[PDB]
Amino acid sequence: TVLHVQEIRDMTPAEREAELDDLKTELLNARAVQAAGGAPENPGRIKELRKAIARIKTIQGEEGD
Amino acid sequence: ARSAYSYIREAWKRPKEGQIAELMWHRMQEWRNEPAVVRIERPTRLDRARSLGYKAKQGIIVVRVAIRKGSSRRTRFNKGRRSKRMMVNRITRKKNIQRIAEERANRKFPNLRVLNSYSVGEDGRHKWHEVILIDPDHPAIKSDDQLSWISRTRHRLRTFRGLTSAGRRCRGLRGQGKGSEKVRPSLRVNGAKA
Amino acid sequence: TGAGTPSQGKKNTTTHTKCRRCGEKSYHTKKKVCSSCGFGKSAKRRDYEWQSKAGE
Amino acid sequence: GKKSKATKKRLAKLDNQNSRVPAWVMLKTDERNHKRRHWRRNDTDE
Amino acid sequence: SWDVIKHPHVTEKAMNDMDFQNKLQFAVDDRASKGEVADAVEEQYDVTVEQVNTQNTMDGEKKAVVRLSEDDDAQEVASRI
Amino acid sequence: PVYVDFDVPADLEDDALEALEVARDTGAVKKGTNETTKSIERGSAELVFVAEDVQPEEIVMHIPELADEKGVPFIFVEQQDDLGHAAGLEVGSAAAAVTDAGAAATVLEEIADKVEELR
RNA sequence: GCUUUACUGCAGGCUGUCGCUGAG
RNA sequence: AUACAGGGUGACAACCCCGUACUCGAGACCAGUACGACGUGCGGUAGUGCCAGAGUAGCGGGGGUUGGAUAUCCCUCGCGA
RNA sequence: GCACGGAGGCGAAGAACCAUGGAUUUCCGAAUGAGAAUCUCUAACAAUUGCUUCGCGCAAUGAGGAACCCCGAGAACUGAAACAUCUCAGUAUCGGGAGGAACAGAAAACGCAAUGUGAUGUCGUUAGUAACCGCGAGUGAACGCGAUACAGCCCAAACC
Ligand SMILES: [Cl-]
Ligand SMILES: [Cl-]
Ligand SMILES: [K+]
Ligand SMILES: [Mg+2]
Ligand SMILES: [Mg+2]
Ligand SMILES: [Mg+2]
Ligand SMILES: [Mg+2]
Ligand SMILES: [Mg+2]
Ligand SMILES: [Mg+2]
Ligand SMILES: [Mg+2]
Ligand SMILES: [Mg+2]
Ligand SMILES: [Mg+2]
Ligand SMILES: [Mg+2]
Ligand code: NA
Ligand code: NA
Ligand code: NA
Ligand code: NA
Ligand code: NA
Ligand code: NA
Ligand code: NA
Ligand code: NA
Ligand code: NA
Ligand code: NA
Ligand code: NA
Ligand code: NA
Ligand code: NA
Repeated sequence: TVLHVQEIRDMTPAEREAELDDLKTELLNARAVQAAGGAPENPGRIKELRKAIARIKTIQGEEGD
Repeated sequence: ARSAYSYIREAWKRPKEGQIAELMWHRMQEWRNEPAVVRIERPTRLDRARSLGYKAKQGIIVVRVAIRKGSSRRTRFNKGRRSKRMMVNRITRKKNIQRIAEERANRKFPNLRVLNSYSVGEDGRHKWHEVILIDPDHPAIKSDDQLSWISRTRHRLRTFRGLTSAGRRCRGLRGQGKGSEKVRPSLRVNGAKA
Repeated sequence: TGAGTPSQGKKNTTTHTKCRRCGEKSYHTKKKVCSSCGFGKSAKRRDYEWQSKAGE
Repeated sequence: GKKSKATKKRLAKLDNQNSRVPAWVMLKTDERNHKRRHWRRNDTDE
Repeated sequence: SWDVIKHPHVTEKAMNDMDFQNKLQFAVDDRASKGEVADAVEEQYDVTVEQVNTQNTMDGEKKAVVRLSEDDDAQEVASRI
Repeated sequence: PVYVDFDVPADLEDDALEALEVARDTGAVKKGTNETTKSIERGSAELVFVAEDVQPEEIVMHIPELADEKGVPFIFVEQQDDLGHAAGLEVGSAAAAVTDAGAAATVLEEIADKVEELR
C-alpha cells in the first residue's frame, strides 16, 4: 500500500537495501509490541510490512540487486 | 578376395582346433582369475563384434562376463508341493546364460545400453560372453546414422525387457510362421505359454 | 508367571519410532528399518500387491 | 527418558494442537476439536 | 534467509531478570548459537553483551537470556520497543 | 606368440622398418591387417610386417601360414606402434605390406633372405 | 500332527559314464 | 423461439437471474505429421565359383512348456555342417 | 480461503478473482560429503559408469506414478464328486525394467498346393473345429476370410 512497485523500482539497489533493513526494523518493533500484549496495534500494517519486504526482495531479484 | 575378418571367423568355427585352441587354453587361465565383468579394450572376435554392430569409435564399449555353468541353482520347496512341483536338480531357468551375462554386464554400466553380445568360450564351469554396450549420451553416437537409434528413450534398459539379440531369440520370436503362435507379439500377451 | 497381565509390566522398551522418511511411527530404532516404508532397507518404497484385493 | 531436539519439537507441536477451537471461530462460523489428546488416556507416536 | 532475533520474550520472569540482573530475554531462531545471538543483539540495540544462555523451549522455539554489561541498562534498552 | 615361430634380432628389425619408411616414400605400402591380407592373396605383396604385441592374436594368426602358401616373405616387429609409425601412420598397425618397395628393393630383398635364413 | 518293510515322489550319500581334459 | 436442455429465484418460471439456439474467439491434441522443396541417384544387358552373420543349422541325453500330436516353444549337458 | 466474530486493513496508483509465464520455495525424503527416528559434524555428483583437457572438467544411472506394458520367479485351496498325471493356472504372489502407450514388424513366411497370398498388432470369424488328455475330468490353436490401420528401411562383407 503506502509502498508501491514503481517507487521500489525507482530506488537504487542501495536504497532498496536501506529500505529493506528499515521495514525489517519496523516489523521487529511491531512483533515486540505484540509480544508485550501491546494493544496500540494496527494489524493491517504488520501484514503490509511482510508484503512490502517481499516486494523489495522480488524487485532486487528482477533488477539483479 | 577373402577379408582378414573371414579368418577370425573361420578359426572360431572350431575353437578346440589349431592355434585358437592353444590361445583359449592360455587365455582362460587369466580369465579365471579375472572378475565377473571386465571391460576389455578390444573384442576377442573382431569379425563377430563388427558383424553385431561394433565400431572402433567413441561411446562403444566391450566387456567379457563370466557365468557359472549348468541348471537352476534351485532351493527345494519349504511347504506343501504336489510331486510334479517337488523338483530341484532338473529344473533349468527359462533365460539362457548368454542373457544373464548381458544383464550382469549392463548393470555394471548403468548408463550404457546393450547392443549385442557373443560367446567367447567356456571351460568346465564357466561360460564367457563378450557384451557390446553403447553410450547413448555421447555425441558421435548421437550423431552416428547407424547407432543413433539406440539413443532413443524407448530403448532405456533394452536387455531387461528382452529387447536384445539373444533376448528375442530366447523369447521364441525367431520364426514368423508355425510355432510362434504363443510367441508373438509377446510371451506375456499370449498368457505365457511358450 | 502369567504371560498375560503380569508380563505386560516389563514393556518399557522403545522400538518403533517416527520414521524420518514416511512420517509413520514404524521406524524400528533397534533395526533402523521402517516396517511401513522400508526406509533403511530399500531405496525404493515398500509396497506389495497383497495390500489390496487381487483385482484392484 | 532423554529426548532429542527434534523429538522435543514434535512433542511441543502436539501440545499446541491440544488447544481448543478459539471462541471467535465459533461466532465466525455460526457453529469441537477432534484431535484432543489427554496425556494419560491417549498415546503419542515414536 | 532466516533472522537471528525473532522478538523480545516479555513475561514476569523476564522482567525480574531485566530489572534486577540487567538481562534481556529473546525468542531466537533455534539454529542460532550463543555467539550469533550475542552479535545479533549488539548490532540491533547498540550494547555490550556479556553473556548468553540458551534454552530450547517446549514451545518449539529457542530462548536466549542475554546479560548486558554494567555499562548498558536493560530496563532502558527494552523501554524503547 | 602362438603365431610367432622365430625371433627377429633387434638390428634386423631396424633394417626392416627403415626399409619400410623408404617404401612408403619411394614405393608402395599397405597399412592395416585387412589390406595386408588382400595383398598376400592378390600376390601383390613382396614383404609383409606383423606386430608381436597384437591382442587379440586372432587378428593376425593367419598371416604366417597364409604368406607361406603364397610364397610371400614376412618379418616380425615387436612394437605395434613402431610398425604403424614406420608405415607413416599416426596410429599403430598390427600388420603392413610393402607392395612393391622403392629405392629399397635391394635392402628389402636381402632382409627377405636374412629372415629365410633365420628359419 | 505323527509313524512305517502303505502308494508316489523329492533332497542327500554311494557308484559308472561324458564335459573341464593334456603328454608317453 | 435457429433459444420449450438444465439450474437459481420466499410454491408448478421459454419471456425474473444464470444459461440454452445461432455466430465468433482462444488453448491443447492431431504433428515437427501431411503437403511443398533441397540434396542424393533409380534401373537394365553380358562376363566373373569376389562377398553375403557358427558352437549356429543339425543330432543325441535330461527337463519345462505348448493344442502341437513323431509334427510347439524354451533351458541345460554332450556332439556338430 | 473453508469461516457469517471482534478489531483493523486493502482497492479508481484498477484490488478481489481467472489464465499464462516468472520469483521465492525451510528440513527429511532416490537423498548423493559424513553421521542421525526429520537433527548434527568438518568442502563434497555418495555409489557405479561413459567421455576425458585424466581435474567430478563434461555427462549418465538411482526414485515416483491409477492401472495398462515388457522380461524374469512362480503356489495352493479347488475340479477330477477320493487321488498322483491332469485341473485351478503360467492364475495369486515375488524380482527387474520402459513408455504415453508398450510389445511386435518387412519372410530361411504361408502351403484354401496354387498360373495362389505377401511386414506387424488388433477386432470379427474360422471353432469349441484340428490337436492334447488316468483318451477321464478337462484343455485348445492356426492358415484363410471380412475389417481397422497401413510403410518401408539400415548395417556386416566383397570393392575402395
Ligand atoms: Cl539396457
Ligand atoms: Cl493364401
Ligand atoms: K493339486
Ligand atoms: Mg504366549
Ligand atoms: Mg499449555
Ligand atoms: Mg543447555
Ligand atoms: Mg502344463
Ligand atoms: Mg545425507
Ligand atoms: Mg478332488
Ligand atoms: Mg474319476
Ligand atoms: Mg500386444
Ligand atoms: Mg492349459
Ligand atoms: Mg497355419
Ligand atoms: Na545400463
Ligand atoms: Na511352450
Ligand atoms: Na500417555
Ligand atoms: Na515467539
Ligand atoms: Na494334529
Ligand atoms: Na536338447
Ligand atoms: Na513452489
Ligand atoms: Na549425477
Ligand atoms: Na572426473
Ligand atoms: Na469331490
Ligand atoms: Na480328501
Ligand atoms: Na492327463
Ligand atoms: Na477363399
